[PDB]
Amino acid sequence: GGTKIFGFWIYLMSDCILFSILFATYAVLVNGTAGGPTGKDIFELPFVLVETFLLLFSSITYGMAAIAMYKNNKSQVISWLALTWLFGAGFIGMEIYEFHHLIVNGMGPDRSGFLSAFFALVGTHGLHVTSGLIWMAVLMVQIARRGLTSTNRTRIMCLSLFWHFLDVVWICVFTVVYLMGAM
Amino acid sequence: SVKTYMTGFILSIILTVIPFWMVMTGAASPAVILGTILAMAVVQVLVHLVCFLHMNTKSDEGWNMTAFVFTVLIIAILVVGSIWIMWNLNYNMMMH
Amino acid sequence: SGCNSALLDPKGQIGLEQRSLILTAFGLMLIVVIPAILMAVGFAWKYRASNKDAKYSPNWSHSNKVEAVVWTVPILIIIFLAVLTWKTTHALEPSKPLAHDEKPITIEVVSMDWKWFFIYPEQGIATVNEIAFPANTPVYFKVTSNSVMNSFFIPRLGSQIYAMAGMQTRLHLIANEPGTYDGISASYSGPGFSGMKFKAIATPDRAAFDQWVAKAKQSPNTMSDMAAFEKLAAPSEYNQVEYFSNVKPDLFADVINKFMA
Amino acid sequence: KLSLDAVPFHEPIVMVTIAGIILGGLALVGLITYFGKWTYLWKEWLTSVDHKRLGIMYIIVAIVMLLRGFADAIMMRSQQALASAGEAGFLPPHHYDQIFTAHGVIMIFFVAMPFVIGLMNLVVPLQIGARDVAFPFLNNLSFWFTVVGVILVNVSLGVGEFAQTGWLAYPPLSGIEYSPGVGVDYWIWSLQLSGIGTTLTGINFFVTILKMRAPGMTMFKMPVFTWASLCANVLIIASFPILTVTVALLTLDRYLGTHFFTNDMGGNMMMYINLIWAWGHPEVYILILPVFGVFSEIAATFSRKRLFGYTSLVWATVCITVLSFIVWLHHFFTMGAGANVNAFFGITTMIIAIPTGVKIFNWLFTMYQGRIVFHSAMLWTIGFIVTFSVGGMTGVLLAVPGADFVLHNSLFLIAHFHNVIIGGVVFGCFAGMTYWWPKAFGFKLNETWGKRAFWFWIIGFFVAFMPLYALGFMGMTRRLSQQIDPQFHTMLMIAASGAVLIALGILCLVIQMYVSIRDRDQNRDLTGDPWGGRTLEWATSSPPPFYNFAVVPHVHERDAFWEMKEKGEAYKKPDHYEEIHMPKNSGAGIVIAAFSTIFGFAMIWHIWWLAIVGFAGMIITWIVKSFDEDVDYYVPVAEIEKLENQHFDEITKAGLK
Ligand code: HEO
Ligand SMILES: CCCCCCCC/C=C/CCCCCCCC(=O)OC[C@H](COP(=O)(O)OCCN)OC(=O)CCCCCCC/C=C/CCCCCCCC
Ligand SMILES: CCCCCCCC/C=C\CCCCCCCC(=O)O[C@H](COC(=O)CCCCCCC/C=C/CCCCCCCC)COP(=O)(O)OCCN
Ligand code: HEM
Ligand SMILES: [Cu+2]
Repeated sequence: GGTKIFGFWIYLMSDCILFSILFATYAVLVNGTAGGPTGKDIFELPFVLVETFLLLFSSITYGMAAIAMYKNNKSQVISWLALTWLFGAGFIGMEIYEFHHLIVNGMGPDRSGFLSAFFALVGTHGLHVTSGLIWMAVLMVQIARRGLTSTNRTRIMCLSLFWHFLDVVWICVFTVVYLMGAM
Repeated sequence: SVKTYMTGFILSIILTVIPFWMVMTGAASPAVILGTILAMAVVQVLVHLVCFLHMNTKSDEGWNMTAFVFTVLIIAILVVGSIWIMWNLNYNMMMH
Repeated sequence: SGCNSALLDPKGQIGLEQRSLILTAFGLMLIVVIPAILMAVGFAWKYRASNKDAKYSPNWSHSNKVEAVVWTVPILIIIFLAVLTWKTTHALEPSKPLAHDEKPITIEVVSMDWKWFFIYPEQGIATVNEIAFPANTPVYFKVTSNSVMNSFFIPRLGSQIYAMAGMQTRLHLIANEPGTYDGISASYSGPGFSGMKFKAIATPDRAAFDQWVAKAKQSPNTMSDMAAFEKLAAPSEYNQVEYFSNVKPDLFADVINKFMA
Repeated sequence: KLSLDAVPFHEPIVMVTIAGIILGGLALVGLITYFGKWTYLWKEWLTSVDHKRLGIMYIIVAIVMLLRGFADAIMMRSQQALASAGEAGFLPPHHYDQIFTAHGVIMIFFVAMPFVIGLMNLVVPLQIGARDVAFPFLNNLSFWFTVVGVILVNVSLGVGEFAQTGWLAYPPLSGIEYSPGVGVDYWIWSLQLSGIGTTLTGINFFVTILKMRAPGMTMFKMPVFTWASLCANVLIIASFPILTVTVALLTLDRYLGTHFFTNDMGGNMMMYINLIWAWGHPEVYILILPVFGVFSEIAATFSRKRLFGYTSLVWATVCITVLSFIVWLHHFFTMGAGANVNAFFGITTMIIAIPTGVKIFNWLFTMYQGRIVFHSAMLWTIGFIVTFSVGGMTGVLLAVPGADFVLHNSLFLIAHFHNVIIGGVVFGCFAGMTYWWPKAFGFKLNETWGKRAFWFWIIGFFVAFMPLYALGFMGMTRRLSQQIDPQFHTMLMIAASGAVLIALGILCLVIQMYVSIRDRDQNRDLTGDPWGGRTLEWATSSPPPFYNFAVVPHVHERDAFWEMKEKGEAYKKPDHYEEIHMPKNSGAGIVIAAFSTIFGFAMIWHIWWLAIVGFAGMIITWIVKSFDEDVDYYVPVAEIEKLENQHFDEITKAGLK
């Protein structure tokens, strides 16, 4: 039972290593602006801010879902999971919206090394959030079909680790790629 | 655990708003803005670890904080070795 | 370990110091590795399973006496090797100005596609798969690549450096003895990698290097304009030695600026 | 839309003979499966969530890919011997450059990683007194990801090419502009799937060792192979993600046209070498630590003496685990970095040699004052000490930056890493085969052919790579295929002869695998505890039960089984056998891997429609397997009685208790 949570925790440590590699790649390639955007002129910090407490609220509503899972209510866990999925879907939509206003322009990942590394770091965080959204949808389906009986509350406690680790990675992301790029 | 999540909700908001405010509105020399956003990000990361991830010394007989400490050490080694090496590399690759 | 090889008996000061370092490091580890092998065979023969008169003592795990020397002797050999490593790494590094009383000859190296290009900015000469420098005169190499990473390497002169596109690496070499020294790329670069061999004719005196330059200045073809470089940078595996009369005043920089931009 | 695949596979060349031989062998194996056991292979292997069968299949894949890797290496030695002082060889530069790249990739990721993972999979759950790994379905899936990597690196031989960049695919040559072919795509999409499988293996074994231990076995009461596997799994967890990133960062370089490592528009190629070696050396210690545990167990077992330096031999393993992440720059000393970083990483590389030396001396003193029986495994251990000491000594000779500036990519580096890899991992993976063959399969390997294989291997290696040290000292660099030099001909011919001797050694190992199976009945391990045995894996029957333990023994001491043999309480009829839940075999590992093979082959060749339905085939099966609720079955106590009584029937037939 509790081994799965520990196994997912050390997989999250592996993902910490992966994101650290991506962060090092960005921190080295950040100055590789081949006569293109310097990051300061394209990051649009307010658009990040609405994003950053759109994934911050998602961790809090997943927390509510988890503490309801400690209780026996299933409607509350499904409602909080749906709210978390809505917030995560909004976050991913904003990520695509920012990308769709960079790839349509001559600002894509092929434009420069800096843009490639920014696209890789933020797109990998977004692919982790999208994997979390698919996992949350599947877990909601399982909860509806079977309930918080067993190996479904274990999945809740592994997806809580996943989602909160994702929000910590995004804390590092908005601290480093965004923000610091624009002074 | 309602209190700890809400404790990690106002703290998270107040440590994810002041960095954005300091950066967007300036009001501080670059060196204080960077140091303060970095400090607020390390503190917000620790708040999310202790409040949201429910990190604790005992866990399942250690091996969670211990695993996280080892992972942080390896992340720091890898990042500072991929910046220090590449700073020394990129310096020695110039016309100079 | 060939006695008359390139690594052993080098013909360069930065290679002679390199061979001294290799020998002293190899000696430092013999007094440890040789006891290891000698005990691996000695314990096996002495104790065996049929040598019934040996002190067959099982369940003897801990020995503060034995483990102490077992930990300390590698510690001492590695502390001495680390002091030596620090000294010889801050001493034998490339980009070290080689501490000589002669003006270093600047040879701008460009590892093109399965050939080597050399540009003497001061002499104006440009050569393919061939260099020349006076004997006991420092030579300064601005090694860069044009297509893919290579490794400028003259094994007899010692020390190699990496040639990367858009990046200038500094390599100071010197030839204590006159003669022809084989040169190679030590980093695999493609199908023509086995053909990236150049010759380093260490002329006996500055007069023979002026003769070699004058011979190169008699080449009808000249290295003028960057468009010629692209013609020479065309993929070709085994290129014969080719000389160029004069070069563009800053051609090596313009090679790096193709990539650095 | 077949997209980039098209008709040209390898027709104008004589690799179609190799492809036809492979197809004929596959057809023969298919027929042999057809008449005889065909559902058994599906129902007991190939779907297993049992650590013993997954480990055996890992080792079988390792041997089968070792045959191809050594074929590539004998072709390389023949080409280099012919080219030196002679005309061009049978391999043009195009083909030969796929030979060293495929040799290094197959040998590292599909001959050494699977062999070490198979040994760990087979032994660690037994040694720690665990019925199965912590994640029994993440073990079959990881094995099948190793298999999809194997399938991709073998399809590369027939369809397309397998990269002409090197076994790590340095960035500018592996870029889409200088390697527009599908070879680097085969490299990327085999290595990434294999790395995912290996990361899952590392997670599984880390949780198994930390959480599935028998009650009473503390951290410092575990066997030393368990400590070594724990350290190698720490490294797998903390290093293979790097391999997942950089390769993926190369993938976006070749597919999306990004500029992480392109030398054109701001990308930094030197970053790829930094990342690939920050993974690479930790992967080297991932390969060497488990065979350090294997040799610790074999020396303690065949010296009839307690392992000398357990606390020192566990703390040296942990120091190697933690110090292997500060060393990696010693792989690119000649990049042009400053003296400070080069000196620091050289000093770190020399400081990571004290723990290995401490381990070597601990094994030497384990032999000291012991009853050293010269079994084939003990011969492998002695040869490992003798060869690995030389390989490490030459490794620290390349660890001084002042000497790696002149020996970086010579044949001295080839001799270093081949000396350590062979006399380490390969000797450990053959000594584990000999040592744990009774504990997986009930018969014992033929000791006569095992000794012959060891002697052929040791002699051939000492005359196939000792010449390479001289060639490295002579200025020969690594990947020379055409027109090497006249001076290099003598040592390249001696190296070719040594490679032939190693071929004879591999053939003697194959004959040992055949002469033993042929004599599977004219030898046997009735007791379950052959060759003495001090750890808690020999307390079971020789073909250990599917649950592998019916009591989860109390241990409460370091050696465990040696203690209970000494004080009598070794073979005790337990009595009441409680029902124990064992994971149910699931074939969902095969399909998820199979779509991965659909995903990989449709990503190497640009059939995006098949990759979309291949990537979405992995996910939906993962979703479907999530819905599955029957994941474990309780084995009836009647079967536990039948198997345990059968084991004690043989214990009693002999000395018993
Ligand atoms: C798993 C196999 C394995 C192992 C165990 C090692 C172990 C070591 N390796 Fe190697 N290596 C391995 C496999 C490789 N190495 C490589 C590359 C490589 C390079 C690259 C240099 C370059 O790229 O130019 C260096 C410097 C070393 C050094 C070392 C050292 C110092 C050790 C030490 O850990 C050895 C420690 C053991 C010793 C030292 C002997 C026992 C100790 C005794 C007896 C006493 C100790 C005390 C003293 C020595 C004072 N290795 C490469 C890649 C080559 C390439 O493609 O570029 C591979 C595959
Ligand atoms: C056509 C679709 C296109 C989609 C494009 C966007 C990318 C989507 C990627 C989705 C990846 C898969 C998401 C997870 C789906 C499965 C979830 C699941 O099974 O949850 C339960 C599952 C198993 O629970 P048990 O109780 O053990 O189950 C017992 C029975 N088996 O819980 C877990 O612990 C699994 C956790 C899964 C974590 C997944 C993490 C994914 C990380 C992605 C990294 C991406 C890196 C960037 C590169 C991406 C490629 C370019
Ligand atoms: C597109 C780019 C290239 C990559 C393509 C492939 C992408 C990944 C495809 C899926 C891989 C992972 C499959 C995971 C399957 C389920 C794992 C699982 O739940 O295993 C359980 C254990 O449960 C766990 O959750 C395992 C421990 C925690 C593991 C967490 C990580 C799992 C893998 C996530 C994906 C990793 C790779 C992501 C992409 C990386 C970048 C390419 C096994 O124990 P049992 O008791 O047998 O479970 C019941 C079985 N009926
Ligand atoms: C035991 C029989 C083996 C022989 C005869 C052998 C021989 C060779 C030869 C001739 C080369 C090419 C050297 C060069 O031209 O630079 C080579 C390269 C290599 N071998 Fe082996 N090898 C063997 C086993 C192994 C094993 C067991 C491994 C590791 C598991 C391995 C890993 C490598 C690697 C990584 C390379 C370099 C690949 C590259 O440069 O891209 N080999 N080997
Ligand atoms: Cu290394």
